[PDB]
Amino acid sequence: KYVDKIHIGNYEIDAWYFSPFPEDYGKQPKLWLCEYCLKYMKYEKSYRFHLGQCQWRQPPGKEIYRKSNISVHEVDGKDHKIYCQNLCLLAKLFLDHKTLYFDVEPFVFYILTEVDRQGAHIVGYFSKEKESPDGNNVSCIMILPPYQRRGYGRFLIAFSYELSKLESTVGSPEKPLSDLGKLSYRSYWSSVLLENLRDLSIKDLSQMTSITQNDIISTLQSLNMVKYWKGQHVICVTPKLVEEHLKSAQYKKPPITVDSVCLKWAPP
Ligand SMILES: Cc1cc(-c2ncccn2)cc(C(=O)NNS(=O)(=O)c2ccccc2)c1F
Ligand code: NA
Ligand SMILES: [Zn+2]
Repeated sequence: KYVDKIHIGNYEIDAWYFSPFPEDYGKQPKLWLCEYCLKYMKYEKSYRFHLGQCQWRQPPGKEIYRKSNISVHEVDGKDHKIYCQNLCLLAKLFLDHKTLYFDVEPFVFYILTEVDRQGAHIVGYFSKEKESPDGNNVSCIMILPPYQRRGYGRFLIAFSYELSKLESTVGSPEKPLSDLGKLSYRSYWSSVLLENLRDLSIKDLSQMTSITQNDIISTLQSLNMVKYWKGQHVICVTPKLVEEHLKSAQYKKPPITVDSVCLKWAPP
């Protein structure tokens, strides 16, 4: 019997996938998680006692972004091992393809929180390899179900690329992407590219955005905005067709934007 249900903060969330919590934790009808330190517990009573005790009111690590009540914390896997393992076990409940939960030292974790008077409430996160051979600027990205499809995943995608800009490199999410992940990345790529084409080679779009040329090319193909000439992809779009795509229905929700001004981060 697996963990099939968690209580975190004020949310109950049904599990989507097996997550390797220890065998005695799985057997419980529900798992109780501290929304601040991510300690997981077997009983409501141990949960209630911890809430009276826990002094954390936000993630560990450094707050590398804060604009209004949106906050991102950078947490090194080697400096906060238990916390990051707890995060991974939490995320595996909603990630089918995630494989790594306890070997957290090679990763840095970017924790997205929504702040009120009580504290900084976890929304989701992405992990990133400290040294990515394959040039992946995201390893795993996960938004908790009650926050999904509300702008936070796009924010985190944009944030991963702002980091990639500050490192003077391009990056791509590690594959395979979840079903929701595929649509979010394609939607974000289109928006970023279409907005740059309204205001340029493919290599230029790559350097302005840190999106890989492959990701650019495939996004333009799905928009039917690239020509092929003797082995080379070439952008072929009119400023009118860009705008038709841009004012269409799906680009209408006002994003949470990443203000690079509010990003306090220097490249490793
Ligand atoms: C990358 C990603 C992953 C996951 C996820 N979560 C749990 C388990 C597995 N994957 C959820 C979201 C999400 O929430 N997407 N919706 S969106 O942020 O509003 C949005 C709108 C327009 C363009 C882009 C994004 C997401 F973006
Ligand atoms: Na649920
Ligand atoms: Zn706690």
